[PDB]
Amino acid sequence: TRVFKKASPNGKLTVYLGKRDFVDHIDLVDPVDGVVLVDPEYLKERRVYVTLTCAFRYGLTFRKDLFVANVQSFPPAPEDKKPLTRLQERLIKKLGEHAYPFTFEIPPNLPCSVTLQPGPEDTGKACGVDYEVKAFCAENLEEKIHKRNSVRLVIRKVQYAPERPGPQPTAETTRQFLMSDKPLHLEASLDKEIYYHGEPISVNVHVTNNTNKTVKKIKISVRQYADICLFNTAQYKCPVAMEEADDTVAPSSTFCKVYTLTPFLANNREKRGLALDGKLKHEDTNLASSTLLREGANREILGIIVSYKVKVKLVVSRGGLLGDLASSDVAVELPFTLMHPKPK
Amino acid sequence: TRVFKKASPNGKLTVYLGKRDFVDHIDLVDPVDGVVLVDPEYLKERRVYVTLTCAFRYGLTFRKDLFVANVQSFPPAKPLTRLQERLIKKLGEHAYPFTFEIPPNLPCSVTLQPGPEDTGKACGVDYEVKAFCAENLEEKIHKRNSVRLVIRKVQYAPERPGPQPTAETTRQFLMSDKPLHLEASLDKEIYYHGEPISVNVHVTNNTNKTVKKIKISVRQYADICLFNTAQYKCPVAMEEADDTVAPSSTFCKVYTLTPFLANNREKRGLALDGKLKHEDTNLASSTLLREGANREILGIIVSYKVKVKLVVSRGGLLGDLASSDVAVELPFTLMHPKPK
Amino acid sequence: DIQMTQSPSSLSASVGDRVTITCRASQSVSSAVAWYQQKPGKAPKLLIYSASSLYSGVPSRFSGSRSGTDFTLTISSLQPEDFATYYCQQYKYVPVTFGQGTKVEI
Amino acid sequence: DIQMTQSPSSLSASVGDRVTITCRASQSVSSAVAWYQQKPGKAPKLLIYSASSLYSGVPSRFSGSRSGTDFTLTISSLQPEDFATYYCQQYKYVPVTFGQGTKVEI
Amino acid sequence: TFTPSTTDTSTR
Amino acid sequence: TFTPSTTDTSTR
Amino acid sequence: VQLVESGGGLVQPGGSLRLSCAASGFNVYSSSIHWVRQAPGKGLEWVASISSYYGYTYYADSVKGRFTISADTSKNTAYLQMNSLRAEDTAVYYCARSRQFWYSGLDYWGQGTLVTV
Amino acid sequence: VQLVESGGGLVQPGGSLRLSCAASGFNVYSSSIHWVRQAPGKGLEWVASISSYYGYTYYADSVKGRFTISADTSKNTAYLQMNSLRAEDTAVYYCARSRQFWYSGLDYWGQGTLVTV
Repeated sequence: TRVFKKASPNGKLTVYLGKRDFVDHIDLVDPVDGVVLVDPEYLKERRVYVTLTCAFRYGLTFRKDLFVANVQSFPPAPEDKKPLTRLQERLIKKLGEHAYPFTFEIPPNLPCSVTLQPGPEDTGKACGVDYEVKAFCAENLEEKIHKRNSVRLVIRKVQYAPERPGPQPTAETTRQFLMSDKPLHLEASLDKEIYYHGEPISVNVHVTNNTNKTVKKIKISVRQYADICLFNTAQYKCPVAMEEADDTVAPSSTFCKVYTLTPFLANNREKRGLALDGKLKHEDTNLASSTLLREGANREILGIIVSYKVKVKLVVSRGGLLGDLASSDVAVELPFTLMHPKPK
Repeated sequence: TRVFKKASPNGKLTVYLGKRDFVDHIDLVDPVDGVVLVDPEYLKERRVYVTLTCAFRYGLTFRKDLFVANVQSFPPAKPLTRLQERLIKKLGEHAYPFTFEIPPNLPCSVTLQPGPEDTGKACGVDYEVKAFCAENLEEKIHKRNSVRLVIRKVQYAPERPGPQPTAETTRQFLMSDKPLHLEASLDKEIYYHGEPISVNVHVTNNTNKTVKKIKISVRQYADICLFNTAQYKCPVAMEEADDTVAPSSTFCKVYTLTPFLANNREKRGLALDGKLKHEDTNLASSTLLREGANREILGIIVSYKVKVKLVVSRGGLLGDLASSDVAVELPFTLMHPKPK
Repeated sequence: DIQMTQSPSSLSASVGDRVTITCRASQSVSSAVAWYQQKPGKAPKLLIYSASSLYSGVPSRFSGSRSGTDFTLTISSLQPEDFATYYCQQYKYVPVTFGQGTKVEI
Repeated sequence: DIQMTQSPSSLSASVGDRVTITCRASQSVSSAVAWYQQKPGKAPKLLIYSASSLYSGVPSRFSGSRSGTDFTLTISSLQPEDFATYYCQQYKYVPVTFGQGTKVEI
Repeated sequence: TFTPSTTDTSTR
Repeated sequence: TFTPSTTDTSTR
Repeated sequence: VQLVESGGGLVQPGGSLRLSCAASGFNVYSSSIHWVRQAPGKGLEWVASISSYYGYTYYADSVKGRFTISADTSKNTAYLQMNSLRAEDTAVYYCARSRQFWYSGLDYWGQGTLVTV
Repeated sequence: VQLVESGGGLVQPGGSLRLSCAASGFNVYSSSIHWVRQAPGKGLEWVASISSYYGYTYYADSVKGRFTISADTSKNTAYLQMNSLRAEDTAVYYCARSRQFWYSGLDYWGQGTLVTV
């Protein structure tokens, strides 16, 4: 019932977009359709092209294009002949004869709009993956884009939480010590596998200390994993929530408790490189949503891949002779999904 | 139609086992059943106990028990297996049964290959069925009165073949607008010991850079957890190919690799299948776990992957801040077919 | 701030009569406009958000529409429980500004 | 080494007759005993392995048995295609030792 | 003289 | 006088 | 899922009060807590908003400096400290809740407490 | 799955001969390759065996030192180098296969090549 409208600085080019966020469903992405209002009297001999570009921007300025799609809207190119959506038909009926459609198909295995949080000493552009729909007036495609003729609209590729809840994330580990005949067991679980932004995360921890050693501390932390792959492969770790509990588990004793954690941006604003959801211009966006990949693909994708895990770490006292030689850090990680519910 | 028989050094205790390899089916393990032959005239009010022990040895010598099960066979306090009934009929009134149940999530018999420096006992996980006669369990076990039989917990290849293992990666470079794509795959997911592994590699070089070598290796991952977490890497097969992919060119080749023990005998810590006494056992089979459990097991966990690594030419304005090694890994299963 | 001009200040209608309440924004607040009803002595109750989205629970006789900077609250059938004071909110910009209310009587 | 004393050196039987060929191991070779059929001028053909398990494709009339260190190959029915020299191999210890063969004729 | 920013319009 | 090693026997 | 506010009473001009809003049924980080006052016989007027997810607090120009909105995220409760009160600050102060992702009106309101100056 | 031989011929006592076994249809590391001679009018006699998986070669006491068994794992072919041959070594030499995991008899045989000496 309403579409976005942006005009050229000279007013001779107008781009009509029905959305700014296009949902990726893993198997396919929402088509980027629209209508471009042209002025052939002004547009003497030139042509109107519309471009969809996915780019990995600054962060000195290492800007690379991950996916470029280009369509000629005026004059109507027979190559770009696709059936019109209802939105494009309504828009053309509203505008007139000088309204021409464009349609893009975003291929799968492409990054979602993810912004990396700049550091305190950073003063450049926004690092991350961005999408942009650009319409311009040019005689050919080898001519530079002009600021007066072009309209740039930032769009976002988003993913929402899966409708069906996943299996409960449970994990456990066991350690055997030298002087202890029985082992130390740690069990951790989350109340659900898909969480929403701002929703608390409940961590159910079961510790069965059958050893001679005491668990001094239990550290519960939610960490964000950003897989950034442009020139190299690099995974970055960022604890978005923590809970250093002073709970002690006595030897030959068990301990069960439920810890509640909530990741939010207010206390993570000083962490450089922290992944955030895509921004339109500079608005405040939450922590990055988990990216939904194919079930089994073993595929490494250019861009930023965001995942979250809860690490339950046990601190074990060091002593009882035997020359240490023990981990003393009995950690367990539980992967969960941090996303947005599908809008109703 | 045949059973194993071992006797005590004095001959007054004999334990009968129907088999020495017990198959783990992830969900459940083959029950260790048997019959022990006693003679109450010798025993004179003693009791005959049978013990099943899973131990992590070092042969240092950090020997720890991961699972101990003890059963009093004589005097009697499970339903009889047909084999146990037949053995009782064969032997007589002085034959008494024992039965063990191995809980799941226990290690399989895995031996780590000793280094040339040391010539001690085997290091790894092994099971033992020990039958002894003593008045109480607190009394030490005597050599003349006890019989120890080494048994093995084994796993066989899954009957249904799994999905074809595929992996693909892509790299972008500063001075190239188009990326370098690498695709690798294996012809099947489950391989048998001694059988070759075919790696189908597809390289699409659209960059200004050329790859100099394609190094493809089969690597064994042993997850050993007794006191710490430790994953050990061991390349059991390698193939350094001089195949070069030119800039703005594509390349497709199939590589064949076969992991075997003849050329891996100098690699200390290489996991081997469980041994009975000292015989040659092939490379360790892949251990089958629950689909999703995220569970760590006290013992040795063996897995295999094929790593296909491209060696991209160095240089350029950007310099050393780029990928010189574009690698993918292909997890496959190396196991034994189910007998018969 | 943004002036959220509402009209009429008050209106009278019968049971089943169609009631239209119009709110005008000084600037372009997009569709970020909400509507509330507040019976005397009780808390305000959300009716429509995004200038057209009917809230979960409120009866279907309430409907919201926009035209540029002109937002309209329409009541198709006036039930006997629909006589209250109706406020228009814009939440596009801080500070949030409300309407002056439209008392609806019999 | 281990000697596989095979008896008889040769026997004669009619069509449908039951033929029993006996193998004796000097030591205990467990069940690791195989049986082969070698017609004159051709390669030997595996018949039994593990002293009792029929090799795939071999007719069911061939059966193997063990009694301690005594192994027996039994042919329930003697079809005309079963007239050959039958060999007894133990593969429990290196070196592998064969029997002396048992020629079967009309 | 500033750059025309994004706005909306009814599809009718 | 050596340790009785493992052998087999017919289950009949 | 309901809101309870308490702490309003008769206070001389220049005095101070602390209005508490016992939020229950939703999390402080998935919701935004707002205070909207209403003078007797007048219309609704927004005075203060807090977003615990972003750690941002907003005030009206009339109450800027004098008023302070807080949140006790431990017990899911928000506070409004109305320091340096004035006679024109008399109203019925409502505590309202809005979605953090994303604002779709003040869907839940409290019963309202009267602050008389 | 087929085994084919080549290399048997007439040699003088003290001579040397090389016998090849072109194995096809199976892998040298999942199989063990064996050589079994047979003197004319006599029974089978194992002489040599190779296990490429373990890299181990076994010979009979009559051929130790004189004979050598090899494998070309790339070509799936095994070789028997019959050096310092004697008159008693005349026989029909058979190349046989056994499973590597595990030995269950010589299931596959070659046609046999006569070595006369």
